[PDB]
Amino acid sequence: AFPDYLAEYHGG
Amino acid sequence: AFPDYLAEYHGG
Amino acid sequence: AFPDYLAEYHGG
Amino acid sequence: AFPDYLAEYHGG
Amino acid sequence: AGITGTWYNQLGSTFIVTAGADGALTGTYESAVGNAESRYVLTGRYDSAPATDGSGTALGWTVAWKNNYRNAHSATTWSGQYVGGAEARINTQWLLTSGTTEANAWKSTLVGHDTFTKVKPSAAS
Amino acid sequence: AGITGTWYNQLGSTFIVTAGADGALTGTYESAVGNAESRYVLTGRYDSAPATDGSGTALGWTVAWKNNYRNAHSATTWSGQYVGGAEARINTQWLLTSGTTEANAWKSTLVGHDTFTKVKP
Amino acid sequence: AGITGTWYNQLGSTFIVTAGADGALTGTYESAVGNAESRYVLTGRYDSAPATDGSGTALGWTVAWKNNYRNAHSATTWSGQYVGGAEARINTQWLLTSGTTEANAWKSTLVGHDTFTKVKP
Amino acid sequence: GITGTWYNQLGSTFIVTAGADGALTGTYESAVGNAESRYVLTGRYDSAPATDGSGTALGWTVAWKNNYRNAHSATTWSGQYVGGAEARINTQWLLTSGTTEANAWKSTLVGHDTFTKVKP
Repeated sequence: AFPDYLAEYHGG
Repeated sequence: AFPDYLAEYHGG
Repeated sequence: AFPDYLAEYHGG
Repeated sequence: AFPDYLAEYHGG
Repeated sequence: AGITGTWYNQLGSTFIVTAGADGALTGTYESAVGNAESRYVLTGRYDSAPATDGSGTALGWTVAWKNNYRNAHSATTWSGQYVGGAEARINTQWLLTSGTTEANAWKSTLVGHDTFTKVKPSAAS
Repeated sequence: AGITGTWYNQLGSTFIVTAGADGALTGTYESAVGNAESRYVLTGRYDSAPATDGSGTALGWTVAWKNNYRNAHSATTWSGQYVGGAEARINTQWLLTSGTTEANAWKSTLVGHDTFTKVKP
Repeated sequence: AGITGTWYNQLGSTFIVTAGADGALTGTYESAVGNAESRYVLTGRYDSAPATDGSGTALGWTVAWKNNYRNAHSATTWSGQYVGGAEARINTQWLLTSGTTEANAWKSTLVGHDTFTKVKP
Repeated sequence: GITGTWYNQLGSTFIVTAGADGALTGTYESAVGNAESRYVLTGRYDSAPATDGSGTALGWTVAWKNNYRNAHSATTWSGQYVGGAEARINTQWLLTSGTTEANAWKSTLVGHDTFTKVKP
Protein backbone atom coordinates (compact mmCIF):
# COMPACT_ATOMS: atom_id res chain seq x y z
CA ALA A 1 0.00 0.00 0.00
CA PHE A 2 0.83 3.71 -0.32
CA PRO A 3 -0.62 5.10 2.93
CA ASP A 4 -0.68 8.84 3.52
CA TYR A 5 1.75 8.58 6.42
CA LEU A 6 4.49 7.73 3.89
CA ALA A 7 4.12 11.09 2.10
CA GLU A 8 6.76 13.10 4.00
CA TYR A 9 9.43 10.44 3.49
CA HIS A 10 8.90 10.82 -0.28
CA GLY A 11 8.98 14.64 -0.23
CA GLY A 12 5.20 15.01 -0.39
CA ALA B 1 -7.58 7.71 -10.89
CA PHE B 2 -6.04 4.37 -11.87
CA PRO B 3 -9.19 2.27 -12.42
CA ASP B 4 -8.88 -1.43 -13.15
CA TYR B 5 -10.25 -1.08 -16.70
CA LEU B 6 -7.00 0.73 -17.59
CA ALA B 7 -4.90 -2.35 -16.74
CA GLU B 8 -4.81 -3.96 -20.19
CA TYR B 9 -3.78 -0.72 -21.89
CA HIS B 10 -0.71 -0.66 -19.61
CA GLY B 11 0.24 -4.30 -20.25
CA GLY B 12 -1.25 -5.70 -17.03
CA ALA C 1 21.63 11.02 -28.48
CA PHE C 2 21.50 13.26 -25.41
CA PRO C 3 23.45 16.35 -26.56
CA ASP C 4 24.25 19.14 -24.14
CA TYR C 5 21.97 21.66 -25.90
CA LEU C 6 19.01 19.56 -24.69
CA ALA C 7 19.87 20.08 -21.02
CA GLU C 8 17.87 23.28 -20.47
CA TYR C 9 14.72 21.78 -22.01
CA HIS C 10 14.92 19.03 -19.36
CA GLY C 11 15.49 21.41 -16.43
CA GLY C 12 19.28 20.95 -16.21
CA ALA D 1 29.51 5.86 -16.50
CA PHE D 2 27.30 3.31 -18.25
CA PRO D 3 29.89 0.92 -19.77
CA ASP D 4 28.73 -1.84 -22.10
CA TYR D 5 29.70 -4.65 -19.68
CA LEU D 6 26.83 -3.47 -17.44
CA ALA D 7 24.21 -4.32 -20.07
CA GLU D 8 23.54 -7.90 -19.05
CA TYR D 9 23.08 -6.98 -15.40
CA HIS D 10 20.31 -4.59 -16.51
CA GLY D 11 18.50 -7.18 -18.65
CA GLY D 12 19.91 -6.05 -22.01
CA ALA E 1 7.02 -1.67 -43.06
CA GLY E 2 7.22 1.30 -40.67
CA ILE E 3 5.42 2.87 -37.70
CA THR E 4 2.13 3.46 -39.53
CA GLY E 5 -0.20 0.54 -38.87
CA THR E 6 -2.07 -1.43 -36.26
CA TRP E 7 -0.15 -2.52 -33.18
CA TYR E 8 -0.99 -4.82 -30.28
CA ASN E 9 0.36 -5.47 -26.82
CA GLN E 10 0.29 -9.00 -25.36
CA LEU E 11 -3.19 -8.44 -23.92
CA GLY E 12 -4.55 -7.38 -27.32
CA SER E 13 -4.92 -3.67 -26.56
CA THR E 14 -4.76 -2.14 -30.02
CA PHE E 15 -3.43 1.13 -31.34
CA ILE E 16 -3.95 2.29 -34.81
CA VAL E 17 -1.43 4.97 -35.73
CA THR E 18 -0.41 7.11 -38.66
CA ALA E 19 3.16 8.40 -38.75
CA GLY E 20 3.17 11.62 -40.81
CA ALA E 21 6.20 12.44 -42.98
CA ASP E 22 7.46 15.26 -40.74
CA GLY E 23 7.09 13.59 -37.38
CA ALA E 24 3.46 13.48 -36.21
CA LEU E 25 1.86 10.42 -34.64
CA THR E 26 -1.95 10.37 -34.69
CA GLY E 27 -4.46 7.66 -34.00
CA THR E 28 -6.50 5.78 -31.45
CA TYR E 29 -5.84 3.29 -28.66
CA GLU E 30 -8.55 0.79 -27.75
CA SER E 31 -9.09 -2.43 -25.81
CA ALA E 32 -9.00 -5.94 -27.24
CA VAL E 33 -12.83 -5.71 -27.40
CA GLY E 34 -12.50 -2.48 -29.42
CA ASN E 35 -15.94 -1.01 -28.67
CA ALA E 36 -16.38 2.78 -28.75
CA GLU E 37 -16.28 3.15 -24.95
CA SER E 38 -12.81 1.52 -25.01
CA ARG E 39 -11.33 3.92 -27.59
CA TYR E 40 -9.17 6.96 -26.81
CA VAL E 41 -7.34 9.55 -28.90
CA LEU E 42 -3.54 9.23 -29.20
CA THR E 43 -1.07 11.94 -30.34
CA GLY E 44 2.70 12.00 -30.35
CA ARG E 45 5.92 12.59 -32.24
CA TYR E 46 8.70 10.52 -33.76
CA ASP E 47 12.11 11.05 -35.36
CA SER E 48 11.27 11.22 -39.08
CA ALA E 49 14.96 10.98 -40.09
CA PRO E 50 16.55 8.31 -37.86
CA ALA E 51 20.27 7.53 -37.93
CA THR E 52 21.42 5.18 -40.71
CA ASP E 53 23.56 2.93 -38.51
CA GLY E 54 21.42 0.16 -37.02
CA SER E 55 19.72 2.42 -34.48
CA GLY E 56 16.00 2.38 -33.80
CA THR E 57 13.62 5.31 -34.24
CA ALA E 58 12.85 7.43 -31.17
CA LEU E 59 9.20 8.21 -30.47
CA GLY E 60 6.65 9.11 -27.84
CA TRP E 61 2.92 9.56 -27.46
CA THR E 62 0.19 10.50 -24.99
CA VAL E 63 -3.31 9.24 -24.24
CA ALA E 64 -5.57 11.17 -21.85
CA TRP E 65 -8.05 8.68 -20.40
CA LYS E 66 -11.19 10.65 -21.28
CA ASN E 67 -13.58 9.94 -24.13
CA ASN E 68 -17.31 10.63 -24.64
CA TYR E 69 -18.24 7.73 -22.35
CA ARG E 70 -16.02 8.01 -19.28
CA ASN E 71 -13.12 9.84 -17.68
CA ALA E 72 -10.44 8.39 -15.41
CA HIS E 73 -8.84 11.83 -14.74
CA SER E 74 -5.45 10.52 -15.78
CA ALA E 75 -3.10 10.42 -18.76
CA THR E 76 -0.27 8.15 -19.88
CA THR E 77 2.83 8.88 -21.92
CA TRP E 78 4.90 6.22 -23.67
CA SER E 79 8.56 6.85 -24.54
CA GLY E 80 10.49 4.38 -26.64
CA GLN E 81 11.66 3.31 -30.03
CA TYR E 82 10.49 1.54 -33.15
CA VAL E 83 12.71 -1.37 -34.22
CA GLY E 84 12.30 -2.87 -37.71
CA GLY E 85 13.15 -6.42 -38.79
CA ALA E 86 11.53 -9.85 -39.07
CA GLU E 87 8.93 -8.89 -36.44
CA ALA E 88 8.82 -5.10 -36.05
CA ARG E 89 8.45 -3.90 -32.48
CA ILE E 90 7.85 -0.76 -30.47
CA ASN E 91 9.47 -0.98 -27.04
CA THR E 92 8.33 1.53 -24.43
CA GLN E 93 8.44 2.76 -20.93
CA TRP E 94 5.39 4.65 -19.68
CA LEU E 95 4.34 7.17 -17.07
CA LEU E 96 0.70 7.27 -15.91
CA THR E 97 -0.29 10.41 -13.99
CA SER E 98 -3.56 10.92 -12.15
CA GLY E 99 -5.02 14.28 -11.33
CA THR E 100 -4.55 14.49 -7.55
CA THR E 101 -4.83 16.97 -4.74
CA GLU E 102 -1.60 18.71 -3.83
CA ALA E 103 -1.34 16.52 -0.68
CA ASN E 104 -1.45 13.36 -2.83
CA ALA E 105 0.77 14.58 -5.67
CA TRP E 106 3.72 12.52 -4.43
CA LYS E 107 1.72 9.40 -5.39
CA SER E 108 0.38 10.78 -8.69
CA THR E 109 2.63 9.00 -11.17
CA LEU E 110 3.10 5.30 -11.89
CA VAL E 111 5.91 3.94 -14.04
CA GLY E 112 5.90 0.83 -16.19
CA HIS E 113 6.74 -0.67 -19.56
CA ASP E 114 5.17 -2.41 -22.53
CA THR E 115 6.01 -3.73 -25.95
CA PHE E 116 3.93 -3.77 -29.14
CA THR E 117 4.01 -5.75 -32.39
CA LYS E 118 1.81 -5.88 -35.48
CA VAL E 119 0.64 -9.46 -34.66
CA LYS E 120 -2.77 -9.89 -32.99
CA PRO E 121 -2.40 -12.13 -29.87
CA SER E 122 -5.21 -14.50 -31.01
CA ALA E 123 -3.05 -15.26 -34.11
CA ALA E 124 0.30 -15.28 -32.23
CA SER E 125 2.57 -18.35 -31.98
CA ALA F 1 -8.70 25.01 -18.66
CA GLY F 2 -5.92 27.50 -17.75
CA ILE F 3 -3.31 25.50 -19.65
CA THR F 4 -3.35 27.69 -22.78
CA GLY F 5 -0.48 30.15 -22.58
CA THR F 6 3.27 30.58 -22.38
CA TRP F 7 5.14 28.50 -19.80
CA TYR F 8 8.72 28.57 -18.52
CA ASN F 9 10.99 26.32 -16.51
CA GLN F 10 13.63 27.71 -14.12
CA LEU F 11 16.19 27.89 -16.93
CA GLY F 12 13.86 29.91 -19.13
CA SER F 13 13.11 27.18 -21.67
CA THR F 14 9.63 28.00 -22.83
CA PHE F 15 6.65 26.43 -24.48
CA ILE F 16 3.63 28.15 -25.92
CA VAL F 17 0.62 25.86 -26.02
CA THR F 18 -3.07 25.76 -26.80
CA ALA F 19 -5.32 23.42 -24.84
CA GLY F 20 -8.16 22.71 -27.27
CA ALA F 21 -11.73 21.89 -26.38
CA ASP F 22 -11.11 18.38 -27.86
CA GLY F 23 -8.40 17.52 -25.26
CA ALA F 24 -5.49 18.35 -27.56
CA LEU F 25 -2.29 20.16 -26.61
CA THR F 26 -0.51 21.85 -29.54
CA GLY F 27 2.38 24.27 -29.57
CA THR F 28 6.07 25.02 -29.75
CA TYR F 29 8.90 24.36 -27.27
CA GLU F 30 12.03 26.53 -27.56
CA SER F 31 15.17 27.48 -25.67
CA ALA F 32 15.58 30.52 -23.43
CA VAL F 33 17.32 32.28 -26.35
CA GLY F 34 14.47 31.15 -28.61
CA ASN F 35 16.24 31.27 -31.99
CA ALA F 36 14.63 29.30 -34.83
CA GLU F 37 17.12 26.38 -34.53
CA SER F 38 15.89 25.89 -30.94
CA ARG F 39 12.17 25.43 -31.76
CA TYR F 40 10.35 22.10 -31.82
CA VAL F 41 6.79 20.92 -32.32
CA LEU F 42 4.96 19.82 -29.14
CA THR F 43 1.80 17.68 -29.15
CA GLY F 44 -0.11 16.06 -26.31
CA ARG F 45 -3.40 15.49 -24.52
CA TYR F 46 -5.06 16.70 -21.34
CA ASP F 47 -8.19 15.95 -19.33
CA SER F 48 -10.73 18.49 -20.63
CA ALA F 49 -13.16 17.80 -17.77
CA PRO F 50 -11.13 17.47 -14.56
CA ALA F 51 -12.55 16.62 -11.16
CA THR F 52 -13.95 19.49 -9.08
CA ASP F 53 -12.53 18.32 -5.73
CA GLY F 54 -9.20 20.20 -5.74
CA SER F 55 -7.44 17.64 -7.95
CA GLY F 56 -5.09 18.77 -10.68
CA THR F 57 -5.63 18.27 -14.39
CA ALA F 58 -3.80 15.26 -15.86
CA LEU F 59 -1.81 15.85 -19.03
CA GLY F 60 1.08 14.67 -21.15
CA TRP F 61 3.02 15.76 -24.19
CA THR F 62 5.85 14.71 -26.49
CA VAL F 63 8.65 16.53 -28.30
CA ALA F 64 10.80 14.69 -30.85
CA TRP F 65 14.16 16.47 -30.95
CA LYS F 66 14.20 16.98 -34.72
CA ASN F 67 13.65 20.20 -36.60
CA ASN F 68 14.98 21.25 -40.02
CA TYR F 69 18.22 22.51 -38.47
CA ARG F 70 19.27 19.66 -36.20
CA ASN F 71 18.34 16.19 -35.03
CA ALA F 72 19.33 14.57 -31.74
CA HIS F 73 17.67 11.22 -32.65
CA SER F 74 15.71 11.29 -29.43
CA ALA F 75 12.30 12.23 -28.06
CA THR F 76 10.96 13.22 -24.65
CA THR F 77 7.59 12.68 -23.03
CA TRP F 78 6.32 14.65 -20.04
CA SER F 79 3.61 13.22 -17.80
CA GLY F 80 2.09 15.38 -15.11
CA GLN F 81 -0.65 17.69 -13.97
CA TYR F 82 -1.71 21.30 -14.15
CA VAL F 83 -2.35 22.83 -10.74
CA GLY F 84 -4.62 25.88 -10.82
CA GLY F 85 -4.20 28.71 -8.36
CA ALA F 86 -3.20 32.32 -7.96
CA GLU F 87 0.00 31.17 -9.69
CA ALA F 88 -0.65 28.16 -11.92
CA ARG F 89 1.98 25.43 -12.25
CA ILE F 90 2.55 22.30 -14.32
CA ASN F 91 4.50 19.57 -12.51
CA THR F 92 6.01 16.76 -14.58
CA GLN F 93 8.06 13.59 -14.75
CA TRP F 94 9.82 13.00 -18.06
CA LEU F 95 11.32 10.15 -20.09
CA LEU F 96 13.94 10.94 -22.76
CA THR F 97 14.59 8.10 -25.21
CA SER F 98 17.32 7.87 -27.83
CA GLY F 99 17.30 5.78 -30.94
CA THR F 100 19.93 3.09 -30.22
CA THR F 101 21.14 -0.22 -31.53
CA GLU F 102 19.50 -3.25 -29.90
CA ALA F 103 22.74 -3.81 -27.98
CA ASN F 104 22.47 -0.33 -26.42
CA ALA F 105 18.68 -0.29 -25.90
CA TRP F 106 19.07 -0.98 -22.16
CA LYS F 107 20.60 2.50 -21.84
CA SER F 108 18.19 4.25 -24.21
CA THR F 109 15.92 6.02 -21.70
CA LEU F 110 16.69 8.68 -19.13
CA VAL F 111 14.24 9.78 -16.43
CA GLY F 112 13.81 13.14 -14.74
CA HIS F 113 11.40 15.82 -13.64
CA ASP F 114 10.62 19.49 -14.21
CA THR F 115 8.13 22.16 -13.28
CA PHE F 116 6.77 25.08 -15.30
CA THR F 117 5.00 28.35 -14.50
CA LYS F 118 3.68 31.30 -16.54
CA VAL F 119 6.30 33.67 -15.00
CA LYS F 120 9.39 34.36 -17.14
CA PRO F 121 12.50 33.91 -14.93
CA ALA G 1 32.60 16.25 5.00
CA GLY G 2 31.22 13.07 3.41
CA ILE G 3 28.09 10.95 3.18
CA THR G 4 28.24 9.81 6.82
CA GLY G 5 25.96 11.97 8.92
CA THR G 6 22.39 13.15 9.39
CA TRP G 7 20.41 14.22 6.34
CA TYR G 8 17.04 15.96 5.95
CA ASN G 9 14.58 16.51 3.13
CA GLN G 10 12.64 19.80 2.94
CA LEU G 11 9.90 18.32 5.13
CA GLY G 12 12.32 17.34 7.88
CA SER G 13 12.22 13.58 7.30
CA THR G 14 15.59 12.51 8.64
CA PHE G 15 18.06 9.76 7.83
CA ILE G 16 21.10 8.95 9.89
CA VAL G 17 23.65 7.02 7.86
CA THR G 18 27.16 5.61 8.01
CA ALA G 19 29.10 5.24 4.77
CA GLY G 20 31.55 2.35 5.30
CA ALA G 21 35.04 2.19 3.79
CA ASP G 22 34.07 -0.52 1.25
CA GLY G 23 30.82 0.92 0.02
CA ALA G 24 28.10 0.11 2.56
CA LEU G 25 25.36 2.57 3.50
CA THR G 26 23.65 1.64 6.77
CA GLY G 27 21.28 3.60 8.95
CA THR G 28 17.73 4.61 9.72
CA TYR G 29 15.09 6.85 8.20
CA GLU G 30 12.46 8.52 10.39
CA SER G 31 9.81 11.20 10.33
CA ALA G 32 10.34 14.79 11.35
CA VAL G 33 8.64 13.94 14.72
CA GLY G 34 11.01 11.00 15.16
CA ASN G 35 8.76 8.69 17.20
CA ALA G 36 9.62 4.96 17.22
CA GLU G 37 6.68 4.01 15.01
CA SER G 38 8.15 6.33 12.34
CA ARG G 39 11.63 4.78 12.18
CA TYR G 40 12.78 2.27 9.55
CA VAL G 41 16.01 0.54 8.57
CA LEU G 42 17.90 2.00 5.59
CA THR G 43 20.47 -0.06 3.67
CA GLY G 44 22.36 0.65 0.42
CA ARG G 45 25.62 1.07 -1.45
CA TYR G 46 27.80 3.90 -2.71
CA ASP G 47 30.92 4.35 -4.86
CA SER G 48 33.72 4.41 -2.29
CA ALA G 49 36.28 5.60 -4.86
CA PRO G 50 34.50 8.27 -6.93
CA ALA G 51 36.00 10.13 -9.86
CA THR G 52 38.23 13.10 -8.99
CA ASP G 53 36.95 15.32 -11.85
CA GLY G 54 34.13 17.16 -10.02
CA SER G 55 31.62 14.33 -10.55
CA GLY G 56 29.24 13.37 -7.78
CA THR G 57 29.34 10.07 -5.93
CA ALA G 58 26.85 7.49 -7.19
CA LEU G 59 24.70 5.82 -4.57
CA GLY G 60 21.43 4.07 -3.83
CA TRP G 61 19.46 2.78 -0.88
CA THR G 62 16.27 0.96 0.08
CA VAL G 63 13.77 1.30 2.90
CA ALA G 64 11.10 -1.39 3.31
CA TRP G 65 8.13 0.21 5.08
CA LYS G 66 7.87 -2.37 7.84
CA ASN G 67 9.02 -1.94 11.41
CA ASN G 68 7.91 -3.58 14.65
CA TYR G 69 4.92 -1.15 14.90
CA ARG G 70 3.37 -1.09 11.41
CA ASN G 71 3.68 -2.40 7.90
CA ALA G 72 2.67 -0.69 4.65
CA HIS G 73 3.58 -3.70 2.45
CA SER G 74 5.80 -1.54 0.27
CA ALA G 75 9.42 -0.52 -0.20
CA THR G 76 11.19 2.46 -1.76
CA THR G 77 14.53 2.72 -3.50
CA TRP G 78 16.41 5.97 -4.03
CA SER G 79 18.98 6.29 -6.81
CA GLY G 80 21.19 9.36 -7.02
CA GLN G 81 24.39 11.07 -6.18
CA TYR G 82 26.13 12.84 -3.36
CA VAL G 83 27.59 16.27 -4.21
CA GLY G 84 30.13 17.58 -1.70
CA GLY G 85 31.23 21.12 -0.84
CA ALA G 86 29.96 23.96 1.35
CA GLU G 87 26.32 22.88 1.01
CA ALA G 88 26.55 19.12 0.53
CA ARG G 89 23.49 17.56 -1.11
CA ILE G 90 22.12 14.19 -2.15
CA ASN G 91 19.87 14.40 -5.22
CA THR G 92 17.66 11.38 -5.91
CA GLN G 93 14.94 9.80 -7.96
CA TRP G 94 12.87 7.14 -6.20
CA LEU G 95 10.70 4.13 -6.97
CA LEU G 96 8.02 3.06 -4.44
CA THR G 97 6.68 -0.44 -4.99
CA SER G 98 3.69 -1.96 -3.23
CA GLY G 99 3.09 -5.68 -2.84
CA THR G 100 0.10 -6.28 -5.15
CA THR G 101 -1.89 -9.05 -6.73
CA GLU G 102 -0.81 -10.08 -10.23
CA ALA G 103 -3.89 -8.28 -11.62
CA ASN G 104 -2.76 -5.02 -9.97
CA ALA G 105 1.00 -5.35 -10.66
CA TRP G 106 0.79 -2.79 -13.50
CA LYS G 107 0.01 -0.15 -10.84
CA SER G 108 2.52 -1.37 -8.25
CA THR G 109 5.30 1.21 -8.72
CA LEU G 110 5.28 4.98 -8.25
CA VAL G 111 8.11 7.27 -9.35
CA GLY G 112 9.29 10.51 -7.81
CA HIS G 113 12.22 12.58 -6.66
CA ASP G 114 13.69 14.25 -3.59
CA THR G 115 16.76 16.10 -2.38
CA PHE G 116 18.52 15.94 0.99
CA THR G 117 20.95 18.24 2.83
CA LYS G 118 22.67 18.20 6.23
CA VAL G 119 20.92 21.43 7.27
CA LYS G 120 17.94 20.82 9.55
CA PRO G 121 14.89 22.73 8.21
CA GLY H 1 11.14 -17.97 -0.78
CA ILE H 2 13.43 -15.09 -1.69
CA THR H 3 16.62 -16.70 -0.40
CA GLY H 4 18.49 -18.47 -3.18
CA THR H 5 20.04 -18.07 -6.59
CA TRP H 6 18.33 -15.97 -9.24
CA TYR H 7 18.93 -15.41 -12.97
CA ASN H 8 17.75 -13.00 -15.63
CA GLN H 9 17.31 -14.02 -19.30
CA LEU H 10 20.95 -13.24 -20.08
CA GLY H 11 22.19 -15.49 -17.27
CA SER H 12 23.37 -12.68 -14.98
CA THR H 13 23.01 -14.21 -11.54
CA PHE H 14 22.69 -13.08 -7.94
CA ILE H 15 22.72 -14.99 -4.72
CA VAL H 16 20.59 -13.39 -2.04
CA THR H 17 19.69 -14.12 1.53
CA ALA H 18 16.45 -12.72 2.95
CA GLY H 19 17.41 -12.21 6.59
CA ALA H 20 15.19 -12.62 9.61
CA ASP H 21 14.63 -8.87 10.13
CA GLY H 22 14.11 -7.67 6.55
CA ALA H 23 17.63 -7.52 5.16
CA LEU H 24 18.67 -8.57 1.67
CA THR H 25 22.36 -9.42 1.30
CA GLY H 26 24.20 -11.05 -1.54
CA THR H 27 26.36 -10.90 -4.63
CA TYR H 28 25.45 -10.12 -8.26
CA GLU H 29 27.69 -11.46 -11.04
CA SER H 30 27.78 -11.90 -14.79
CA ALA H 31 26.95 -15.00 -16.77
CA VAL H 32 30.73 -15.68 -16.97
CA GLY H 33 30.92 -15.17 -13.19
CA ASN H 34 34.64 -14.32 -12.98
CA ALA H 35 35.96 -12.34 -9.96
CA GLU H 36 35.96 -9.06 -11.88
CA SER H 37 32.20 -9.49 -12.50
CA ARG H 38 31.06 -9.86 -8.87
CA TYR H 39 29.49 -7.01 -6.90
CA VAL H 40 27.96 -6.66 -3.44
CA LEU H 41 24.14 -6.35 -3.31
CA THR H 42 22.26 -4.99 -0.28
CA GLY H 43 18.59 -4.16 0.24
CA ARG H 44 15.39 -4.68 2.18
CA TYR H 45 12.17 -6.68 1.86
CA ASP H 46 8.80 -6.93 3.62
CA SER H 47 9.34 -9.81 6.06
CA ALA H 48 5.60 -10.10 6.81
CA PRO H 49 3.78 -9.70 3.48
CA ALA H 50 0.02 -9.82 3.00
CA THR H 51 -1.58 -13.28 2.71
CA ASP H 52 -4.16 -12.28 0.05
CA GLY H 53 -2.17 -13.22 -3.08
CA SER H 54 -0.10 -10.03 -3.03
CA GLY H 55 3.59 -10.16 -3.84
CA THR H 56 6.35 -9.26 -1.39
CA ALA H 57 7.71 -5.74 -1.78
CA LEU H 58 11.48 -5.39 -1.94
CA GLY H 59 14.38 -3.33 -3.23
CA TRP H 60 18.14 -3.53 -3.49
CA THR H 61 21.20 -1.60 -4.63
CA VAL H 62 24.44 -2.51 -6.38
CA ALA H 63 27.23 0.08 -6.62
CA TRP H 64 29.31 -0.88 -9.68
CA LYS H 65 32.65 -0.90 -7.88
CA ASN H 66 34.62 -3.96 -6.82
CA ASN H 67 38.35 -4.63 -6.30
CA TYR H 68 38.87 -4.90 -10.09
CA ARG H 69 36.85 -2.14 -11.74
CA ASN H 70 34.68 0.87 -11.08
CA ALA H 71 32.00 2.28 -13.37
CA HIS H 72 31.22 5.23 -11.02
CA SER H 73 27.56 4.30 -11.02
CA ALA H 74 24.97 2.46 -8.97
CA THR H 75 21.64 0.75 -9.70
CA THR H 76 18.56 0.30 -7.56
CA TRP H 77 15.89 -2.32 -8.27
CA SER H 78 12.38 -1.82 -6.88
CA GLY H 79 9.84 -4.60 -7.23
CA GLN H 80 8.14 -7.63 -5.80
CA TYR H 81 8.70 -11.30 -5.24
CA VAL H 82 5.91 -13.58 -6.43
CA GLY H 83 6.18 -17.10 -4.99
CA GLY H 84 5.06 -20.53 -6.16
CA ALA H 85 6.29 -23.23 -8.52
CA GLU H 86 7.66 -20.60 -10.93
CA ALA H 87 8.81 -17.97 -8.45
CA ARG H 88 9.76 -14.61 -9.93
CA ILE H 89 11.07 -11.21 -8.93
CA ASN H 90 9.69 -8.43 -11.14
CA THR H 91 11.55 -5.12 -11.03
CA GLN H 92 11.93 -1.58 -12.26
CA TRP H 93 15.45 -0.14 -12.00
CA LEU H 94 17.23 3.20 -11.87
CA LEU H 95 20.91 3.40 -12.86
CA THR H 96 22.66 6.60 -11.77
CA SER H 97 26.13 7.74 -12.82
CA GLY H 98 28.31 10.08 -10.87
CA THR H 99 28.28 13.21 -13.07
CA THR H 100 29.23 16.83 -13.00
CA GLU H 101 26.44 19.24 -12.06
CA ALA H 102 26.17 20.28 -15.72
CA ASN H 103 25.43 16.66 -16.69
CA ALA H 104 23.21 15.71 -13.73
CA TRP H 105 20.05 16.00 -15.83
CA LYS H 106 21.27 12.96 -17.80
CA SER H 107 22.60 11.00 -14.80
CA THR H 108 19.79 8.45 -14.39
CA LEU H 109 18.56 5.72 -16.72
CA VAL H 110 15.36 3.75 -16.15
CA GLY H 111 14.53 0.19 -17.10
CA HIS H 112 13.08 -3.12 -15.97
CA ASP H 113 14.00 -6.76 -15.55
CA THR H 114 12.60 -10.03 -14.23
CA PHE H 115 14.47 -12.78 -12.39
CA THR H 116 13.67 -16.46 -11.87
CA LYS H 117 15.33 -19.39 -10.12
CA VAL H 118 15.83 -21.27 -13.48
CA LYS H 119 19.09 -21.01 -15.48
CA PRO H 120 18.42 -19.84 -19.08
